Amino acid sequence: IVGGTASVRGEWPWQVTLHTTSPTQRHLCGGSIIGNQWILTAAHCFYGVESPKILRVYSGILNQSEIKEDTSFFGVQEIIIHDQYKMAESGYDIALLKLETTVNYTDSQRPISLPSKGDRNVIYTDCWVTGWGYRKLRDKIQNTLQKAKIPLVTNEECQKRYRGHKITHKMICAGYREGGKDACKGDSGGPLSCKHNEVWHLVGITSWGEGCAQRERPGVYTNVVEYVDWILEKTQ
Ligand SMILES: Cc1nc(N)ccc1-c1cnn([C@H](CC2CC2)c2ccc(-c3c(-n4cnnn4)ccc(Cl)c3F)c[n+]2[O-])c1
Repeated sequence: IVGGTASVRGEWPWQVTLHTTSPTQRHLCGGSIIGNQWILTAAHCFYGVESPKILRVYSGILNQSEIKEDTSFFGVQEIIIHDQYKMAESGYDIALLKLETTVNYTDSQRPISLPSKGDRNVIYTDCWVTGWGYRKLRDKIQNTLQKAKIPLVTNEECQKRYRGHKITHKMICAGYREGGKDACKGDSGGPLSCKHNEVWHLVGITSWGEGCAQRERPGVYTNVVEYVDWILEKTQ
């Protein structure tokens, strides 16, 4: 996260850190708890992943330094990538992880609601991007989960900034015209979380952008509302 600040314990209890353990253990991507057995993340995260055997899902984590060899994690029983996914910038950047067993929810590990039926024309004005990613294009993974408030941009404005890509209704853009706050490397797969009527909804999945926090180049997110039917079919 560029231009962000540190979170405190319990603040974003649906945020997970997905680790790979091949060839060594490291944070790979963010994700969001959406059910006792289900995480929603980005398909691009699995580009170099040979199988679900090497993944570990950690929940309830504020600082990466909390994870040690005896820290409990959930195994992944299945990775479900959207069948039309090709590359992040052309869309369909969405995946479900089915866990081996059910998370009992606690104060530190809680679900976020999907965008609700009836809310298709809500204007979200309180949206946040969170993650352990870089603070600038060449940087490092941060220890403490970071947060930044970012405004949504219309698809019309977003397309004018990205005339070499197809910005469709299945994407949502967010960013300031002057730049300065945005996702960056290591935040993909995590949530763009928007609060409406004091309930959090998973509006976007962090996906791609030109640079990080550059002027007139908003971040691009998978528009989760457009995938609700796909999610319900896969989870049932
Ligand atoms: C370096 C590293 N170290 C780790 N230990 C773990 C993971 C990584 C690493 C390197 N790239 N990525 C991902 C893709 C990859 C998982 C498949 C990525 C690509 C793009 C963006 C992005 C940008 N960016 C444009 N230019 N940079 N960022 C701007 C706006 C938005 Cl909205 C964005 F989503 C964010 N991420 O995370 C992760």
